[PDB]
Amino acid sequence: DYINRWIFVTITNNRLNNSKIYINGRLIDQKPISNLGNIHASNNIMFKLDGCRDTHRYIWIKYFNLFDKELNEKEIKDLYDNQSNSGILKDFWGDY
Amino acid sequence: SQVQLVESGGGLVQPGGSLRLSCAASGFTLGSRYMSWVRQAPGEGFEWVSSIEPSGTAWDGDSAKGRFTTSRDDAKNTLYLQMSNLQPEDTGVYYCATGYRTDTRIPGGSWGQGTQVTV
Amino acid sequence: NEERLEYNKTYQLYNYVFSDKPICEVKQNNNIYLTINNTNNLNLQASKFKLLSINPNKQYVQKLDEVIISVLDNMEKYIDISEDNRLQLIDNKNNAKKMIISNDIFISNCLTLSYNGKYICLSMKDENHNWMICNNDMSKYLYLWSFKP
Amino acid sequence: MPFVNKQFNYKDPVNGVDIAYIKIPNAGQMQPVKAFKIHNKIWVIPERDTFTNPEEGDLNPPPEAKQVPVSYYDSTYLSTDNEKDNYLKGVTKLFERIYSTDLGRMLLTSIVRGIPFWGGSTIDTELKVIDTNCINVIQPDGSYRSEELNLVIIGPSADIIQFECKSFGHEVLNLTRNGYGSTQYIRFSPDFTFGFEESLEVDTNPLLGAGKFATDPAVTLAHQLIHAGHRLYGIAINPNRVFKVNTNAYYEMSGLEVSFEELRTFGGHDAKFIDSLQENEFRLYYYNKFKDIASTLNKAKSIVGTTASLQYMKNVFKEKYLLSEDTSGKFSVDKLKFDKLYKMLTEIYTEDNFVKFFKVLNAKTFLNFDKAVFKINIVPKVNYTIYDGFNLRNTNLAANFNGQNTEINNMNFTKLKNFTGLFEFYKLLCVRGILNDLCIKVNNWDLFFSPSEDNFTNDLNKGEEITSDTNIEAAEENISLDLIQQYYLTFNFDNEPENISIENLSSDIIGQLELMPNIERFPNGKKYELDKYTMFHYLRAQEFEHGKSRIALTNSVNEALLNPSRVYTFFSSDYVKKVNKATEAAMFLGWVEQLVYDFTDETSEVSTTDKIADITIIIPYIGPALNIGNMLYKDDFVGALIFSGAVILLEFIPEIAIPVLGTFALVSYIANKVLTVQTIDNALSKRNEKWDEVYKYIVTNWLAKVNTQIDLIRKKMKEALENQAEATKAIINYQYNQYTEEEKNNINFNIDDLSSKLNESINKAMININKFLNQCSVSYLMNSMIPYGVKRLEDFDASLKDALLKYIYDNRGTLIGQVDRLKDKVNNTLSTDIPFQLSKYVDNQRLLSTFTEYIKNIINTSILNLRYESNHLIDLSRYASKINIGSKVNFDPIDKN
Ligand SMILES: [Ca+2]
Ligand SMILES: [Zn+2]
Repeated sequence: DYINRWIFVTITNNRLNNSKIYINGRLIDQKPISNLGNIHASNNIMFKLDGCRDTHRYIWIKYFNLFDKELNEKEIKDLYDNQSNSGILKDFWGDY
Repeated sequence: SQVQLVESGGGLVQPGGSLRLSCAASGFTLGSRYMSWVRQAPGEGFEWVSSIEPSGTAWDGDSAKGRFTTSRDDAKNTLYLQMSNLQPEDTGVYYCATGYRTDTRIPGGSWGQGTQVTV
Repeated sequence: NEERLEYNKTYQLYNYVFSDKPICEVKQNNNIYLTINNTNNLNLQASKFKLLSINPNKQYVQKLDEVIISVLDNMEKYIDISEDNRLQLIDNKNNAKKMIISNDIFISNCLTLSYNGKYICLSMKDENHNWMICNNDMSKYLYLWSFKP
Repeated sequence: MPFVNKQFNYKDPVNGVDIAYIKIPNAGQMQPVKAFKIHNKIWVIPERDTFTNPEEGDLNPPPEAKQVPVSYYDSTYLSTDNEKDNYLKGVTKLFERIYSTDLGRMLLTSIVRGIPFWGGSTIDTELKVIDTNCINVIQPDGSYRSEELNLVIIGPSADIIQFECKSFGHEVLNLTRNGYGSTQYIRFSPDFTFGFEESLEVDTNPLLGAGKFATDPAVTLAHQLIHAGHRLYGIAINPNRVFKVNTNAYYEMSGLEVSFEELRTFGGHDAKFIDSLQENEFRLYYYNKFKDIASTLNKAKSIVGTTASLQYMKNVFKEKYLLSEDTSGKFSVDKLKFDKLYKMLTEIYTEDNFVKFFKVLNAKTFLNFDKAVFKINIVPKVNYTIYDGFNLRNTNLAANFNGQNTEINNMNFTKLKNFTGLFEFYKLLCVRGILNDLCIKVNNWDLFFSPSEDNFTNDLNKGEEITSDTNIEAAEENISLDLIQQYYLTFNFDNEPENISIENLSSDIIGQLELMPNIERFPNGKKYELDKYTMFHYLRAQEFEHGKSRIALTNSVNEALLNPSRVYTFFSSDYVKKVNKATEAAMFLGWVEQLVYDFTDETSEVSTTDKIADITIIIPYIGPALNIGNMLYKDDFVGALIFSGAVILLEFIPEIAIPVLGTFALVSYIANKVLTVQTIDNALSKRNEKWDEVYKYIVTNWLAKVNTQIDLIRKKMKEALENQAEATKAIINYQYNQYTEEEKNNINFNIDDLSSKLNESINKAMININKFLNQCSVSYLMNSMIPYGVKRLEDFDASLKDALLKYIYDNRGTLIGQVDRLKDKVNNTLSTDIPFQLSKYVDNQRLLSTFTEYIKNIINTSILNLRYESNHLIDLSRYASKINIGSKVNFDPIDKN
């Protein structure tokens, strides 16, 4: 369901509770973060392959979003559905 | 003819008792216009002194309020300015001018030739 | 009526903002434009429209289709965009501009029209007349049209 | 395409045309002031207004405070040529901001062509100008030129933030109410604005900033321009028409002054406070005034005091009043043309609609009172722009109205001191020996708006006569952005009336301002003896004064009201025990984390009920927070709501008085078949209207008497929630300061970060509370009000059925062969009910707009939204972050995202 196919990733962060990773709208794993202190992130976001020793490696990516809340299950599914572009047929890989 | 304005006053007394300035107008009825008094001190800009309405009402600027009283005589067609309690900072040439609150030379305005005052 | 829009079928054209006022044709300088009738019974005739497809086999009109707008007056007249972005009926199908037809997901009986990313709407009052224009700066409501058979 | 085509500077010398010293009409002598003509018929005088009304010429605070909630007094303001230059530029910028909107562009044009009627003639064959509608422009050569004008913007009087339209009168005529119109003088300042509280937008903007927001001054000016517009067209509502309120009860306001004119101007829900019967009365009133102006024009055979032609002049007014002119030149008023015009002036030009155009945060109703005053400067573009106002595109200020958040945008807003004192006007509420009296003062504008029953008049009990002819009033459609677009595209922007040469008036123009009615200062500090703690007590008990001492939360309202160190909480006793405990330094952070969690948990609590129809969710803590209803456990509140319905939320039960409806009487037509059948159809059409009328009426009584109570409860819940956050913060901050320098150094503790977190929790809570309270208000409408209307309506249908059948049978001779088919029409029509649809009478209730808000909510939480648009990969979020694309990035040609 994954290899070389378009996947929908969603990560949500509740500083009082848990860090959660979703795949194709579904919850995969969660980890406790409440023991983490102040987090100060970068003034920029860098999309680039950093540290990859396979020289022929690459990735496809699309529709990147950053949200100021913790997305719930409902919002994540609706997000997943909305962005799937149901008006156009897809090939096995997820392309038009 | 045209618009003519002529001031008359001597302008010499040491600080400081009194003086009565005069402006004789021709070409127009004095009482049908807003008129002003303005002075230019040696090496300096114009300062608004006084103003008189057609209605006879008189408005005076920061300078010489409670000192000068602006007046008119319609038959004689002459604008009068009555100065009192004069000081050295009142020195300059006194023009009778054409507007309300006339601070400046404005195209279309008329002026006198000026009247000297040394106190 | 929320029936499928068909190619080669005669409709009258209406803007969402004046829903009871059909598009009509008016000539200005030896050439002919599209407006609506704001002078009550000025006896401008409702203009007759037909959508055409580059594909003979195509029957129903779909989201993102490329379209040619035609009218029957004396001969058949086809729609072009002027330099002022005002729509006009012309002689030659070759010069006809191919427009993209689409629709709003929440407005069931209405459609939108665009050229080169520039959407089609109604101009400001002029003559008085309100011209069909290709311009992107007007209120969103003015870009909604519907065809009535 | 700018409104003001010159950019003036206050020190520019007088040219006699658009820059001059001018005389406005006045009772006695008036000292000439420097003014600027920014547009045809529109002047600006950058001066504190002591000239308009020589009576009040002193800029100092009055002996007795005005009874408004906010006021500011500075006598030195606008005494400087620099401040004058800035006033001029600010006012100009606001004109340009308004003009740049479709709505504002119409309004400004309407005002310009709104030239005050020439009613000066006591001889009706001649047309003359009215003097007080002019000014005298003093030329450089000392002569003055008389010139007529529509609008003058002047600086404020002693109260800097009180803005109003002023105008001069006539010995007899009322120029603002007779359709003539009069030159309008607006006291305004662009150098100050109001602060206000907003909890409503959290639905679509969950990140909405904390604390006070600033009114966009452009809205404020627009508000006054609307009044000016009415006054110029002579359609203003009489100032003695006022919405009376009930002041006698402990929970009611001591008094409130608001006028139908103001209600009309605000638009939105405020304007729906005025019932149909009265809205009709006005429309007809001014229509006849317009008709009178038509007949005055028709009998005028010559013009006086101008070189312009009677032709040109009559045409000026034909274009102002939208007159129809026949082949002979006779004028009349088309009811269709008039309805359209009066509608634009009173339903299209409204504060509500301008807000929709400006896209700014603004009070949704006058009942959301200004809580503060602020010094601002809008002249620099880095501060405020024509297109964006304070909320500047492509910056943090563009999101969630941050540009208007006084704390986030704090460099643009400086808090001044409200001259209206602490508890200046209040009521005193005292509980009885629950040990002696514990009294608290309640601010007048913290009390309940309870409209007087004599505000809602209806003809519902008046019968009608149905007639072969009798015909149907139209649907009367609601105002919408697309209807406005209809007016817009049909609007004529070409012809502005010329500035004509007019005979010179006298040097001084004699006149006085229209008299305003004297209003009784309402009573102050009325005392009340009560047996039970009130909502005001429960809320007051949640407050504390700052200090070095450690406060503790208590679940006892009594304790909290009795001790300065004790703050009442509606949170659980568990929260109480935890927040109060002395906490070791090593456990401090984990302690805070737990408190933040517990806070968010308790305020986010929502109980779902499957038992009742219109209310799906309930927020149970509202009970102990406001002492809603009574008793103890929040399980009592959930229980009492489920059992008794929404009525338990109300402070007072409103009277909804719906009488026996006036029955129909049908005129018979002997031997005429076609007329007899039309009469039957008309009676049935008017019956459908009777249903719509009764529904409008109830909706109107509900907006005023019920939905306003719920809106207050709502505002108070936010106040409750903010108090709980302040208390918890104060306790945490006290604990931190108890530590040693060394202990502190190992605890990274940022109170601003903690505050930010609690403010987000309060927002989530308000989202729920908002939904709960909306459902509650609506439920009360559906269940407790509408049904009284439906009963009166069904009794009406029954009477009409009997009447109509009697009419058919009595007429069986004329109606022969049709008798059976008509019986069926009548029996089938009148055995149905016409269902009440709330979406029909008010804006916010459509089904789709619920989904709409949900989409907005997710879009407004996106701080980076990275898409490929046009030829570039960009950020579609309101922050508009910059994107740098490497040379080796590849974009799929088929889908470039
Ligand atoms: Ca206390
Ligand atoms: Zn107002």
